[PDB]
Order: sequence, then structure tokens, then C-alpha cells
Amino acid sequence: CPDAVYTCRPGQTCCRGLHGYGCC
Repeated sequence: CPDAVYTCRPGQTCCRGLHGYGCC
């Protein structure tokens, strides 16, 4: 995620992708 305040689903975290951001 872009911001440092984004809660992701249980077991994953804010990940950075080539097409864009998103939780792992």
C-alpha cells in the first residue's frame, strides 16, 4: 500500500506490485 496505515487481511500484509499496490 502507498500509505503507512492500511490493514490487510489476516495472514497477509501491504505488498507492492508492478501494476500497483495491494495486500499479499
